[PDB]
Amino acid sequence: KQVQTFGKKKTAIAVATVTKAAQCNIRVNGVPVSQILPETLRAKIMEAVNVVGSRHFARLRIDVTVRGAGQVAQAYATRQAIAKGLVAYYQKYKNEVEKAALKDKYLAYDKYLLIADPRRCEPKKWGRHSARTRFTKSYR
Amino acid sequence: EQFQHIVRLLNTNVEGKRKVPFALRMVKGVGIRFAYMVCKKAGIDVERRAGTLTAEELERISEVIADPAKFKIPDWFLNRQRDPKTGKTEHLTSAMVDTRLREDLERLRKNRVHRGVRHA
Amino acid sequence: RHCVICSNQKAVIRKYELNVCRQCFRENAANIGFSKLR
Amino acid sequence: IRRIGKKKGATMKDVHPWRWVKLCSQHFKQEGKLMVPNCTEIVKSSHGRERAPQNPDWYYIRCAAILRAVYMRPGVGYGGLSKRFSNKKNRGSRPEITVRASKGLLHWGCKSLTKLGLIEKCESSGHRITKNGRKLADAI
Amino acid sequence: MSAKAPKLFNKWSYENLQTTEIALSDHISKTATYVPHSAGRWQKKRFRKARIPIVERLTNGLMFKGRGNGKKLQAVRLVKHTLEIIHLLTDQNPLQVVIDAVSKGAPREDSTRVGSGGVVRRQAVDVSPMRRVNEAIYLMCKGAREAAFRNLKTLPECLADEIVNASKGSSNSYAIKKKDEVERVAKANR
Amino acid sequence: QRVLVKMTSRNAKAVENVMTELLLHARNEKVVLRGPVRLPTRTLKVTTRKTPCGNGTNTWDTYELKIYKRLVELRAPTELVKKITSFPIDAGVDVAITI
Amino acid sequence: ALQNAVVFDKETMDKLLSEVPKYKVITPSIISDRLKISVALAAKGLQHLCRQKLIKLVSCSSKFRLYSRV
RNA sequence: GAAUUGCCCAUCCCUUCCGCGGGUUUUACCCAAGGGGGGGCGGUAUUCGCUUGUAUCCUUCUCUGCGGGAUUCCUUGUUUUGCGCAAGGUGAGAUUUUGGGCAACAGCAGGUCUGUGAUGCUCCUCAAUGUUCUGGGCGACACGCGCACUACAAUGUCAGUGAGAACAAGAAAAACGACUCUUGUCGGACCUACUUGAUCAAAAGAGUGGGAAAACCCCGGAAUCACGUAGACCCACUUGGGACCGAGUAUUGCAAUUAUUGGUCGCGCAACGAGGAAUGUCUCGUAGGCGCAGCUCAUCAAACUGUGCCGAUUACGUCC
Repeated sequence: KQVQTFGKKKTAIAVATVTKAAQCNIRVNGVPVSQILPETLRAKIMEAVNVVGSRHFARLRIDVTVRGAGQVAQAYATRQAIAKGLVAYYQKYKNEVEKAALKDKYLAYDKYLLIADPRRCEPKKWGRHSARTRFTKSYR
Repeated sequence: EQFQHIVRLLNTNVEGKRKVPFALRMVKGVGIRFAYMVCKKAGIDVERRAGTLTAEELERISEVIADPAKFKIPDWFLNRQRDPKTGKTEHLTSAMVDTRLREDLERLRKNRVHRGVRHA
Repeated sequence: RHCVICSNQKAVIRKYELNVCRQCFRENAANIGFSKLR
Repeated sequence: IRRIGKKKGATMKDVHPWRWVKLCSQHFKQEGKLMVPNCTEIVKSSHGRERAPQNPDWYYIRCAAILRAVYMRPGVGYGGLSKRFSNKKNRGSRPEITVRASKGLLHWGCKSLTKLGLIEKCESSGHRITKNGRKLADAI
Repeated sequence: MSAKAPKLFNKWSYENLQTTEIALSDHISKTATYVPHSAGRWQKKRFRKARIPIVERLTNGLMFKGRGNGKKLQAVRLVKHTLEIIHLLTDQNPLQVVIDAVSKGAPREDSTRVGSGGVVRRQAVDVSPMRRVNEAIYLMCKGAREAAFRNLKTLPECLADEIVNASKGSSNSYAIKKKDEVERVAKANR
Repeated sequence: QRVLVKMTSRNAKAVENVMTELLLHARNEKVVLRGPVRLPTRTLKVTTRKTPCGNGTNTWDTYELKIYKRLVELRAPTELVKKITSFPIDAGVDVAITI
Repeated sequence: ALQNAVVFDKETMDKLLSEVPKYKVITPSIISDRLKISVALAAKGLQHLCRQKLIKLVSCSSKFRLYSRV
């Protein structure tokens, strides 16, 4: 039993491959979760899984391939694709009731879940550097 | 009794520090020369320079400084190389600085063109 | 370098993407298929 | 592949083969140690371990990334130009090790310039990292 | 289970906490997240900045003055240490000490220029709730940078010191002296 | 091997008349037609100072081209390819290839 | 006590042992805020005493660690 | 199939449901045994972005063209009916959807005659000043003089010298009538790969290999960042910063006269410690911080243009 979802935030896309387990501790890339070098980002990725059952619903084997932005945005993207995968699994193989329980509690707890946070970038324009602070003034 | 103590090495008092190479730079050298430190017979760091002729064996260091060509150690670290009136000179320190400079202080500063007059 | 649609060699030569149209400015000398929309 | 990032590759895959390799000699120690290892130093090459934080790691990179060498492998090299001429700092590398590190793999745990395992010795000998530290590890 | 309903920083508990003031209770909110690290949109509307705890707000306004400064993740590294320090010093949950310090370092009355005639005139002007919060935060964490600027040997510890002395009302703290001196003009002139 | 047809053009609505319409002739009629979705479209961006002198506000422009590369694939026509590439004549910079 | 000190001395180490358990919070900083030796090897000075249980380590980490009275 | 099958300091042991007997006077708490149920470490085992091997299948992740998607509903508020307003909601997204680009009329004695084969007249028209693959020089000079713009710092909120880890996006590129090839003609001035460049440096030499680019070796990587590996320095104008200054060498070129400069290694103990008055500009993925490419082109980017990364505080008001 499988589903495959994606995270998207900034220019990082994550790809969450779900393959049926009823145990497996969740991991990322080539480095699992206890060996993720930035402790802070590790903690972010934890709150995804930890909340809404620590290993009570989080029992699927979920590994990811995340590329396309710096370390921080990849960790964000990770959380998203994980929780997406759980939800979609509990949609197909299991009733809407269980999904509604899980989902509602995700939505509540400040990520939102649903949002890609799709605020990207600015263009550089004119005759001007970034958004305005110009060169610096001539007298007026 | 010691263990941060002044040191005469050009007959010039220079105070110790709790690191050997970093303090040694005041004697007319720099860190990148003092990768010779390993071969100067106290490669250890986090050591006083009041340790002269005790745990540093100062006389050893003072040979390396003067000629490192007696030792096997790479002579890519030499301060002067193939001077215009002599061969290589192994180091720049003390009065031996002034000697080379003076010869080319008259010649170099003659130069006329954009960058020439700036150097003059 | 040098230019082939003037002989001035000054008032700046474009050699980007193998074309000159800045010894005769491209705003005046268009129909190279370029457009500005953004 | 297998090596690096399965034991925490940053600091708990390094010290253990380091001890073992210095205790019984294996890798190159060729003169050139004193020379600049990383761009625009004002100091010596390092305080201690001039070319003994290097060798197994320089195998590891090429192992797991498959035949990154001499120009790609300095990809996971370093250089910031951390002192500079008062212009914007730029990346670099020093070629010195490239020669020596492509020599290396023909002995000890790798085979050739096409095949980068044998029994993958480093992995197997690193299975005792997790068990017990040799540094008084925090996490063990 | 055991991280579903339970909420920690990683050992610091939000059950203990109580809002110290009753003037403030909609601009001081409790944390549930395990790091104060931000990733959301934090402003879009006049009050949307008071939906979130003092912790997050503080850690973001902790330092500026970039040159290659590591911003948020770096700040969080100092947060951790400073919480442990405050804990063993007050012998009490560090979080609840922060709750107190933000309230008790804040100026609660002000006086402003608003007169005319070629001259200024001052009147007693009450500080609004969100302003008490914000102003307190900024002053405390301004103190920090100045303390380590060429001085002390301490890196996180100055933060812990300030937060302690602020909660005690002691005039060691950079925040406390401001509340004091401002109110000596704003309750001595109306 | 398998013959492919890449059509490179400045403009859309030249290439469109090639791919959609005139591949119908080769669709199962003489050879089999495997449609993918066309290759990424490059921009050639150039930046030109508006002012012909040093007094303005130092203004610039952004000029852009589209490069449409329309790829559709076939399964080994030989001698039939003559028909395929004689079909478009409808615009300049319509160029076609045979492997 | 005294302001400047590289030094390794009898006094240095003997003072150390008494002062370290006195405080409720021990960091490398505060021992050199007594100024007895520099912050530098004040670090090492605490480590190999904590190893022998004159102190309690708090953080699972070193450097920006802190300690307490054992 | 390589490889692992982690028992050398922890993942054969648990969870759920249930029944009985103990340690408890009671409560809290806890111990033992068995039944049912679920797999966990091996019935879920990894990852290789080439083992490019050997089998099978697909379009979630990609890509481009052409279409969907709200100023509607609701609060029954505000709205005298209207024009509309505010909050909340559905929702990817709340109003000029969002960011840019174009833009009326009247003009200025604005700038440009060194952009033009766009030009009035009248100057230069042959010891021509025009013009020159002509040579060399200037535009760049230095009483330490003022101003405009830029960049580096005075460090503990990369923090300074060391190491290792994970990880980014537009865009650039190629073709000489020069050789060879034939009845009508192919490869050399672009990059990057790989290996020698260490039985002994950097700079730098050369051979093999592919590309007209979604092919270029994974099309994309090393800075900001992460790190306690128990690194080093440690409250100093230093081990923080560079600017002057001398010696050597290689690279580029029609020609170098620090042109070279990604390099060695001196001087640093030369400045400067957040810097008077004054003054600049931005309300959100912005400011600030950081790096890369394009641009110009014998050669050099503190500049300019574009893409990406880390990413706030305050305000969301008034008109002084």
